[PDB]
Amino acid sequence: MKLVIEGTIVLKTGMHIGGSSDFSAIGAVDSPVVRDTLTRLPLIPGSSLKGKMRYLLAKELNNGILLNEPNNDQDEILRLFGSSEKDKIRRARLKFNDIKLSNLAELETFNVSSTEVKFENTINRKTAVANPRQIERVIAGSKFDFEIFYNLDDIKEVEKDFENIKQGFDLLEFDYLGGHGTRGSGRIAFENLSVITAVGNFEKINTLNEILGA
Amino acid sequence: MKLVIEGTIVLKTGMHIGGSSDFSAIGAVDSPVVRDTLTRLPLIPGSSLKGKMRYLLAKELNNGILLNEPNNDQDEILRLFGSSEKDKIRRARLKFNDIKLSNLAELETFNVSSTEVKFENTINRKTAVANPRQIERVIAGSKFDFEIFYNLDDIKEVEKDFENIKQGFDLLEFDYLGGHGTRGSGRIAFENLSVITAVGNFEKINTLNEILGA
Amino acid sequence: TELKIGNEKVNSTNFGDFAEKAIRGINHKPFVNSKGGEQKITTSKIRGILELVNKVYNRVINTNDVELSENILADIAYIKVKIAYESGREPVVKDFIQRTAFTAAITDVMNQRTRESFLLFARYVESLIAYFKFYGGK
Amino acid sequence: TELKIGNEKVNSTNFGDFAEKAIRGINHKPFVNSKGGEQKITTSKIRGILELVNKVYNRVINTNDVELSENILADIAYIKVKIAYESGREPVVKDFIQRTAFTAAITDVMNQRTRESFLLFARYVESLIAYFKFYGGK
Amino acid sequence: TELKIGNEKVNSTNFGDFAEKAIRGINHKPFVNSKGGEQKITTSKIRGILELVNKVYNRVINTNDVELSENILADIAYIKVKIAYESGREPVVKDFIQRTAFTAAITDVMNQRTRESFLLFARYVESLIAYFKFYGGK
RNA sequence: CUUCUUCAGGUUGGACAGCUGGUGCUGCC
RNA sequence: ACGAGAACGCAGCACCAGCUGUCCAACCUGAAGAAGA
Repeated sequence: MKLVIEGTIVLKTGMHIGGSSDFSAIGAVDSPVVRDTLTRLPLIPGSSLKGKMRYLLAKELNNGILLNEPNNDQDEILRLFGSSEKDKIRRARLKFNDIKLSNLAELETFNVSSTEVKFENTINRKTAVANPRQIERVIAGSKFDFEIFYNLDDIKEVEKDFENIKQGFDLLEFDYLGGHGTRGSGRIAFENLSVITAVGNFEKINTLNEILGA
Repeated sequence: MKLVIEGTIVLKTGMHIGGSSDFSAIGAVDSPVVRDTLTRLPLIPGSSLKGKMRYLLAKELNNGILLNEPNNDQDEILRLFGSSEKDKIRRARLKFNDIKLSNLAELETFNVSSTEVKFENTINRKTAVANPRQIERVIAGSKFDFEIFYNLDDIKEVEKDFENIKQGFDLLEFDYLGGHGTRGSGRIAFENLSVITAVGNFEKINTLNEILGA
Repeated sequence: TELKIGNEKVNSTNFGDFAEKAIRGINHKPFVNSKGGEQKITTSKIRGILELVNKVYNRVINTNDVELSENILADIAYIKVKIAYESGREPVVKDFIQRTAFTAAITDVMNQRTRESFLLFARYVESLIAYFKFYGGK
Repeated sequence: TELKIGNEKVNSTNFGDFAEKAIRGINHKPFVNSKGGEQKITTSKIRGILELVNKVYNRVINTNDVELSENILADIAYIKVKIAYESGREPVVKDFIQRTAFTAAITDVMNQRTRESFLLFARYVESLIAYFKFYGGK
Repeated sequence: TELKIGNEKVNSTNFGDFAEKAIRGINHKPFVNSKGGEQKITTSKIRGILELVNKVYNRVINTNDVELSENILADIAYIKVKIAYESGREPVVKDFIQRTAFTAAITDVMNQRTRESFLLFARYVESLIAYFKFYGGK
């Protein structure tokens, strides 16, 4: 059995995820955001979402401290995100996906594009001279509908898996996703968190929703 | 932990922070303010607040002598604001967020806009030529409700961190936040300062409030 | 997006060219006065007009509305009052306003009552003034 | 993809060389002031022109659309208006525009209306700024 | 092959030796600034050169045409424009661009207009960065 | 019935830059 | 009336597992509506 965790990621502040492939002009942008190559639609890579969620959850579950290596995290994190250790390989019960922004029509109703330009600078404390940059940033109010695949392997510890999934989601809500988060950017929110059966039906699927929506 | 430092900043005189990317017109406005793209509301970038707080706190915690590189400051500044110092890279405990305008309702009832345009001068005692400019300034009487997240790395380093945060906020009071601040603009005041825990409860959190709410 | 000043004004590929040709037509045949032509209407008359249009424009830009509010319509009415008075002051302002169809544009944006037409008209007037400074001076 | 700088068509590969030619020609034989003096265009003014081009380029580039819409063409016509205003204000800026075909390039983009045409125009202006920084210095 | 440099000729077999020679010439007798020198280029300034070259290498590494397409040629010309621009910003970069004749190689690539020529040029630049590594650091 | 409608500088700067693990085994003459 | 004739180097097998494009940085500096209306 396999389950699909749907939901939406709503940007609270501007969100920047780096990665640059071509044509950064000399007066326009210095750090573009990652975009879907075909449709040019900005996206949240599943790698970055998975990594931030794993970091926050592993730090929270262990002791509040996290200095180890990913293949030596706690057993919940190891069983939910995977482990490549030689003799102890845990197959990941989560398959994150790349997350394109869904409410572009809603944004176009407000006569705005999905990305803004943010003008920053650093001020040399010696001479008080400013060095300007130009960060492309996905505007607040953008919504990213996602889908995370959960491989239902153990029928009994699925509840603890989903409690930790919700805990990691809530840790992201009080943190940033991608880019210069401590300097204002990156704030996000989660909504419409619902798990559904990929094929067939699961006995505790009404329980797994109420431990996701609450 | 995930302490959440809430509050409100109010401008005493009109504050200017730039970063617009729109066509300035022939006689309309030569320098507008930074605003949210979707809601068109005036914005205080959490990067601007973080940078000005780091400058002001760092200089006052360096006997009024701030000359070093940002990564070459005292330990407490780095442990609150972060640094990429080569071996002991410090994660920023403070997670500032882009602060959006909040009190549009009372301003609307006041029949005023969130911004005004000021004509001052560029006059000369010499051959009498003046170069008029147009500064857009966020109306004095604007409230920006903020939420600054905090990381409790160690319980020993919570009361020192929060008293330093409060004194950094109160150092901004006798200063401005950005823009043409040397010329009568940018005066800010902080009100409703407090802190709450994101998840669960924290021991001696009232000690934080008694040194942050007063 | 579409303006009417007598020559199928459009937002795209139309406002700058038509403002330029209006300015050229003004400069091609200088205004006739008593008793010498070429009055050379300075920027002082052209500004002030620009200042009123641009203060209304300043209040309009920070407003995401398809239609202009009644306050903006009264501002445009006061614009028309100022233009009428300034034209009545001396005939060269009358010639400038009539040839460039400033009053016709004001009436058309008053009929359309949308922010798109007002921004088009402000863009048009700025085009008039920019091309006046380009092909004139002072 | 085939701009019309002056009397010589500009393709998508000679923009850098032709911009270098334009900058060197201006640097070697510069503008002469009215009051018997020599001066160039400041870095601030050309940087402002590039910013103007960067305002529209930052929104054009994040697209796959073959032809620019009416809003982009309206912004391009406005940038042409501001070019005319800058030319009319400071004669050194007018000289800089005329020695290049920056007005002729913007008119060619306005007439072509395609996204690739404006992309080449942005490339050409970026190369003009690049060779100003390289040759003129700072 | 046939990649002109200005004083010599690097064929497909002789890019690494020339790159190491140029890096040794850079490592020997460091740059002289206003204050008598003497710091050397940073790893994150030859970075920019390396990603600039890779932004076309990734698009040319996987193809079979002998001659480069008009889109690749435009991006190579843009690399030339960019390397001209950034050299004017910092002098410690300009000596790197001159002592290691990037511009001549780029111009020859733009003159050959062949896939193998640009592959050789990219190999030369990559070897140059690789040899800056293991001699300096930081 | 006057008099400029913005001018002059910084346009990103450093830090990391791919690491670890498997790595042809089984069946036939 | 060929040291011959006949005879698939073939069958099974995921280039895969783990990994935040991150960290630090204020769109900042300098700039009277006077003046004989």
